[PDB]
Amino acid sequence: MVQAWYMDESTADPRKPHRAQPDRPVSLEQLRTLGVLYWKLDADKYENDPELEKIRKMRNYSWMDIITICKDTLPNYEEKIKMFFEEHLHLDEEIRYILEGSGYFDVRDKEDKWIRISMEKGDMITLPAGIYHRFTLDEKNYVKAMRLFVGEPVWTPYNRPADHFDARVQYMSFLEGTA
Ligand code: NI
Repeated sequence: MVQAWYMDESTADPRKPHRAQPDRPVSLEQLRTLGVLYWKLDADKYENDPELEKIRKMRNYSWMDIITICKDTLPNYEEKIKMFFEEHLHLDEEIRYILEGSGYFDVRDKEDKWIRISMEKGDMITLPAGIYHRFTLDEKNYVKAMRLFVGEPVWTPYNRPADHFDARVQYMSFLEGTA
């Protein structure tokens, strides 16, 4: 079962778990109220998995590639890592399917409090266009992920504040409608 939680008040060491004390876990159901959706898959089968295919056809994820984040192999690693963890939004979905390793996606809740989502091998997530979010490796310092997109990808982050965008306005309108 995928783990999410509200974060403590420490700003040091972003790769540590930062669990609030006492524990305040967050369910998949609460995540859905933020428009964040999740699927569990057999990541060993990612090259040929009818269950992944079902998701891609349903959601129109017509594009994909594979990315590996580790110090030793990713081009421009240090700057990419910094950019990932700056709070930002996109004008499209951010869909990531974890094939090896792990990481944290943090998202803002309806009161703009951080929720940390621990993503591991087999976990697939979509963060809706307009949601403020960030990503960091955890202390294992390694992740291999499939990136998916609705059509040809545009990866551009808009670092908060990015409130003027239509995608942000529509997302805010979506949040009024959920529990
Ligand atoms: Ni992003």
